[PDB]
Amino acid sequence: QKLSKLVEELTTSGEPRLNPEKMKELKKICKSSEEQLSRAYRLLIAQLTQEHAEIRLSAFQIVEELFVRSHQFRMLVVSNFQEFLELTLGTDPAQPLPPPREAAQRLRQATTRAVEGWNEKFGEAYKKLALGYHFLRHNKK
Amino acid sequence: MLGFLSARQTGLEDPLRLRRAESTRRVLGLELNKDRDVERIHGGGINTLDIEPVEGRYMLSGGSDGVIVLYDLENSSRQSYYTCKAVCSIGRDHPDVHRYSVETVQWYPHDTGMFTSSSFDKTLKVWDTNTLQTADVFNFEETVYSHHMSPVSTKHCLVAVGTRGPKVQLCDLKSGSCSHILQGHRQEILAVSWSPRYDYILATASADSRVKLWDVRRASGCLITLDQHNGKKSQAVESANTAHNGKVNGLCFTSDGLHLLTVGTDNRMRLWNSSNGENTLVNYGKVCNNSKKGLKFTVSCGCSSEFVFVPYGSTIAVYTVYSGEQITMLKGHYKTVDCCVFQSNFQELYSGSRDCNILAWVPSL
Repeated sequence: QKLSKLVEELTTSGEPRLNPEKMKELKKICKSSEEQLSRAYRLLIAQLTQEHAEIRLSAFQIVEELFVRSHQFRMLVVSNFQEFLELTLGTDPAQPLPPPREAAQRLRQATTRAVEGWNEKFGEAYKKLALGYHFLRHNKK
Repeated sequence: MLGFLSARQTGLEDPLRLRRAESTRRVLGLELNKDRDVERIHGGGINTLDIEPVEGRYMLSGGSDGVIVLYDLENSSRQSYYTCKAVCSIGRDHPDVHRYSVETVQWYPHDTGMFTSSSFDKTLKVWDTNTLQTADVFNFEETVYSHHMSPVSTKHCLVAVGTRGPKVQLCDLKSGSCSHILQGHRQEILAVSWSPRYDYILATASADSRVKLWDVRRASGCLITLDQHNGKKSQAVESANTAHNGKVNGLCFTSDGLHLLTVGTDNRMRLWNSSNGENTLVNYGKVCNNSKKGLKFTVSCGCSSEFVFVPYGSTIAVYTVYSGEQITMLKGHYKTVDCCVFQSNFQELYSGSRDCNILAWVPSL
């Protein structure tokens, strides 16, 4: 719906840059209804699973901004988020063989910095962020 | 439930019902407690955990880095949230620390004053818990994949040790005699386990896909070799009577000791009658293991129904022992899961993993 419209308007790689007005509109829409974000993750898995690395970066940034801002993606990324733990363990680490890793190295660095930020941003009881960061630092950063 | 309380109170049901039924209900509700943590001390993956059989207060933990950590599982703080603090630790600086990965660690049953730990440095060291100094060191000529002391033997104090050699070594802690060997396997022995029922029965599983139960008192070789088919494919035993179609890297007698659960790298678990090794044909489906070393798994105790908790990759799969129904898969680790141990007092599960974490799974509400 409108979630998909905003996802298309933002993830488009023809203008691959962070736009604040669209992101604040998405934040306000997600705050208006929690069900906006539960399908948004499904949209983001579309963008993470897409061929273009810029779309993956855009969907990662959208997920991060919804988790840190909307207060509805927080209840997806810091509660009922084993999907998020597995996507963190599969994104930076090697994709499970035979399927190899398809993201770009700049996207790997961006994910590393996002994990380092989220270690302190929301870690009141979610320590698997830090555990995954340590595993990366000792196995496939 | 209030029906359960009222039934207990009026004697309609034996109080055993409410324990066992409630114990089960608690097991089915196991969920990663973020209201409980275990202090991170391992630099490497946890290969093994062991809660002490008497009083269940302390846990030992063996790491891939060689350190043995000793944790206290009681919430001595007044908060509802606590971290199981690490009491002691055989750290990198201990003179006696293992040199390579600790592969097994075990409390001496009958007393918390001594535990034992075996490693890839080819040693099984016996430790005084109090002074935390080794009391004995047995050296083996090949890397130790697992050992096990009898949970029941008031009489003997043998440790069965499985190494990469094809022979099972029995180490007598009473005057230290590491000569006795059981011979009959053909490749590394990836798992040994004493029977919880019979004082001198030992089951040993090997990479040759065969599992043998031994009466170590006996001078005459294995009692039983477990056979997948029970005889449908029957051959003069030189290569047949394999328990699995891969390596058998796990054993666990069920609580009462009447059945044996083996897991092997054909991605199957089987349930065997430990008296005649017959196969009960419990299905259990597909259980992923591809561990190259022993896989340490447990059963539940004191519930209405017995459960087995098996590492399934990065999760712990819970199955009902006697019917095979997969209860659930507890998903909270990040890398493969190496060991899970069950706390029988409170139906809590602790599981270690290669990601250097020990996660507690406690029943919800």
